[PDB]
Amino acid sequence: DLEDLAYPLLGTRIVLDEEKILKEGKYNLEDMYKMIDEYAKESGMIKINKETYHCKGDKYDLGCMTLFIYKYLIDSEWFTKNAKEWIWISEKEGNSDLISASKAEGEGIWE
Amino acid sequence: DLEDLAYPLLGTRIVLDEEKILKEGKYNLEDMYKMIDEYAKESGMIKINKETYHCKGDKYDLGCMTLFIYKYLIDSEWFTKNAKEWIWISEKEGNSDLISASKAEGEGIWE
Amino acid sequence: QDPGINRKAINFDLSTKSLEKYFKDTREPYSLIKKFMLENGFEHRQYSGYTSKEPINERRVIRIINKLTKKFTWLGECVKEFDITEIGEQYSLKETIQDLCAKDFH
Amino acid sequence: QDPGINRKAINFDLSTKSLEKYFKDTREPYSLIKKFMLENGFEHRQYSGYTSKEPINERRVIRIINKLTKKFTWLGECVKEFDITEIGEQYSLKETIQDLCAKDFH
Repeated sequence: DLEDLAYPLLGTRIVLDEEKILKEGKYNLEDMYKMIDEYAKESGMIKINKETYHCKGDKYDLGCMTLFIYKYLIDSEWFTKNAKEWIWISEKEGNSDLISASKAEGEGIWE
Repeated sequence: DLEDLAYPLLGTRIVLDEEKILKEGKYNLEDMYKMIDEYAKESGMIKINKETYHCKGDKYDLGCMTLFIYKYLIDSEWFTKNAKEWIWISEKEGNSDLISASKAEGEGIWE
Repeated sequence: QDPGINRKAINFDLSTKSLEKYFKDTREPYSLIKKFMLENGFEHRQYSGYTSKEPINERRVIRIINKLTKKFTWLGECVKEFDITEIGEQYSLKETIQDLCAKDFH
Repeated sequence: QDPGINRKAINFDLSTKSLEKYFKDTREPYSLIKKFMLENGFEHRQYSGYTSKEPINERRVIRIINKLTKKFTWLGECVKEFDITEIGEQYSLKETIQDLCAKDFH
């Protein structure tokens, strides 16, 4: 019906350090993005563009964000060591820097 | 501290039918306003002006509105029969016509 | 509809000692309130409290509480707490918590 | 502070049959969670659930729930419901209900 249709946006913006990735030759850049896409799929996230993923906007939004950020990505060492920018996007509450927050909280391996 | 200080406005606008009150000579107009003021006092409401009362803006707002509107005023026959306009004011939810709503709900005596 | 109007939660706590004055089986008053609440647009949670099925404005909520207190005047004698809270959004984590405890990734 | 950030309510329901697998006294797990919640900025209600003492954003809430599920991995086995709700405003009606049942006006 006319109700329950408009949840506030939750999502994330991701920018890999492509320069570091190629210069180091450790990983293949294209498979990093495919691994991120697979994570978004099994967490229930919608891919907006190369950098941006959004929740569907229903009662499972927080759970999808819990899996994508704090189960899959944060414990992916190839991801956290090669990320130039990582943003938690919340329309209602404002955005925040996930790299600076995770280093201060001890989440993930960054160096 | 810096939190819990800004509740949304709840209140009411009251306009008596002063023309009807004098032409009928049943009640004294000045004591009607004094009776309304006394109601606002024992309900915990703040008088803004002759027509307007507001809650204090804390966790007891709804209870104060319950007493002022739905205990004292609505069961005051001298009030409901001589009211030209009666508005429930809610900053967050919008305003509504208390006279039309109360006639449809069977609250108070209007004729 | 009107985005300013939220769903409402009603939560309360009654004194068992005071309820025993009016009911030999103190489970009845909770059943009586449960029936009234479901009649007036609220549903009981599998945890505790009454959540409005649809959004409901504050005026209509307090009319329902007025109606409730006129119906069961022993409420004033027995109430220990009684709160109305505006619900902003409600999120389900059951399946997420099940997912986290799967130890399938590392 | 930041008006977009609300207080949070946490409400859940656990299976007693599943909890009996892990605890001989099924009251202990509720006491364990109660202690963890009070350590992490929540307080238990006199009705049911954990309300955050201060406003807390969604990122920090889900980190607390992650922390909780890593601490008590039997939560995934026993959880029947587990909800986070945004609290918009909370109003107290105890005294008002006592006032209404005073029959001093008409």
